[PDB]
Amino acid sequence: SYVLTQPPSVSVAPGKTAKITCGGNNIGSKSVHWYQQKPGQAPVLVMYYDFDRPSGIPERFSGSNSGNTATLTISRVEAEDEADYYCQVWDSDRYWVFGGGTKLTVLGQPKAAPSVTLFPPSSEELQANKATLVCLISDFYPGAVTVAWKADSSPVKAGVETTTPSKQSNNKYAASSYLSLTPEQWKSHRSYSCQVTHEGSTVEKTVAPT
Amino acid sequence: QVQLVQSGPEVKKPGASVKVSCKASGYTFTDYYIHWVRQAPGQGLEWMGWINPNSGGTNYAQNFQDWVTMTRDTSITTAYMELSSLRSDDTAVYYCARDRITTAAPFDYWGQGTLVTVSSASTKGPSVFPLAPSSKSTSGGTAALGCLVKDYFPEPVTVSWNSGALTSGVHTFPAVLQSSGLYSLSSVVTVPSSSLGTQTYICNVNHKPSNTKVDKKVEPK
Amino acid sequence: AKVTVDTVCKRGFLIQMSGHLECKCENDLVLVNEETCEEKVLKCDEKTVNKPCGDFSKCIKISYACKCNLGYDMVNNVCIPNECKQVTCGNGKCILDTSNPVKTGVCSCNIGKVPNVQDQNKCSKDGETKCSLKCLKEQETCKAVDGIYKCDCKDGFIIDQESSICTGT
Repeated sequence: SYVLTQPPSVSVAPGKTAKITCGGNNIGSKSVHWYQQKPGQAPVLVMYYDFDRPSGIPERFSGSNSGNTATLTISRVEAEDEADYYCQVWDSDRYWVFGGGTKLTVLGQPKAAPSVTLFPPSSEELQANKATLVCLISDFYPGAVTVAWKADSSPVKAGVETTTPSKQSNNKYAASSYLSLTPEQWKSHRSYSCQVTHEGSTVEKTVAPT
Repeated sequence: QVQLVQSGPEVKKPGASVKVSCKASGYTFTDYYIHWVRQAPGQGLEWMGWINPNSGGTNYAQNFQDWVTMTRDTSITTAYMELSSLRSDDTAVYYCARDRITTAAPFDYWGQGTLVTVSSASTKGPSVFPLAPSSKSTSGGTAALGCLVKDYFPEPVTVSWNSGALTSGVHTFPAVLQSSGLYSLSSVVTVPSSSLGTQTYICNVNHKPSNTKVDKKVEPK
Repeated sequence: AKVTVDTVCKRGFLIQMSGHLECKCENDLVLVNEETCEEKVLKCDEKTVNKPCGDFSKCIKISYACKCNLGYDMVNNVCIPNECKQVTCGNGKCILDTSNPVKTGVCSCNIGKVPNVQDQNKCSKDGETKCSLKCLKEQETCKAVDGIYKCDCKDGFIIDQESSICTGT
């Protein structure tokens, strides 16, 4: 099969020029089409036959294709250009090929430390013979945390389910982590802890049976 | 105006089948291929194949033909994609798209996509538990309280507070998907500590797929 | 600059295929634009800069070289529209289709051939094509010559170079 190779991620500063590459064996001989996809939306054609710009696409978008690399160039990058970008060629053996995709991140957004709220299991849940600890994590940037749980001072071995980070309306990120225990495990330890690590710095909250 | 309007989202058990439609309008139907593209959550675009509205011919991407059937109805200008013997791994958004019948034409128009969710889990209403405010969830005169919306299937649930009368300070979090196939989520609201004795706080949880509404009073412990 | 039945091909003449019209040059001339023909340049030099060295190709200074004009790619020693870089047609050529905001490369076929919709609209299907050229010169009519329609001499008439008009009985 014909292989298109794209860099998984590209980062640029606002106002600078961004270059997304699409590698292929003699891709200069193929008409490369480019699609932009923002979260929750269908892909959108932004460049076709190597360098034809669709109507409505800003002139900052330019395409090129020579030798073994087709390139989508975005000069003076705006924050709205942050999206996934897919190249596409046709192979004469009768099949279409999409590249792996490139995540374009527009830098400039200030780092933000997570806010962490930890709730113990409710009385209603304990009395139903179940226990859940709820660690809520909000307002961080960039959108990547590591969550670790502790029984007293020792790391737990099971029962942890953590979401992926999701972008908030204020463009920061949120996540949450749940620790499932039996009500006996909850009452037998002195406390439990949720440790959220973000950019090398940790925020830990602790709750205890009351 | 060229439009590709797909059918709505689907929730299916393993072993079942689903048939997704793609309604075309605003252009000569028989002059354009209809392609189908698969995107698993967090993943990239994956060309599945095309159907020729003229001859009805098909061109399936490598091995997708084992469980995907592409059909078309020129009478109503709709293409169909039928997935057979579904597996959980088939969960993805499925797009249709058009390009001029020729060599290497670009996919200039796309449908909105259909999310096909395949899970062995069965429909189940949530257990709503209060997350009581305490001195451990209180910081600088503002207390955090919430609701734990546990063990439901499938998405979505809506949470409001005090029937919508409370929105300031509310943060409803996206759901976690547990290894059991059931979702849980939490909604938290920060309020003045001084109100905990006088203002009643109730989260309104709505899980339409089970026709379940729960209004959970959240009291100080 | 679209080519229709009223186009004046300077130093050239109109031809018609299954789905379009275009200008074909006379003698050893090459296309400078879609409807003008000028003498080509064999060896691009410093004196030949910006002069036509082929169909839709001028000599440029790097330094001397014969590069295609903007919007054209050199595929098999011929400057063709970039949208046609990967479109092979068989019994025809690829033309630029602008019927939609997003342009495409589509096949236009020799007289007698039509885009086969079951073969990526390649020229692999037999089909009719009625001539629409306005052959108004004296003793001229539309004929199918070498796969294309063109105004040529009616049967029994030949072009004599003493007047350059179809002559005979």
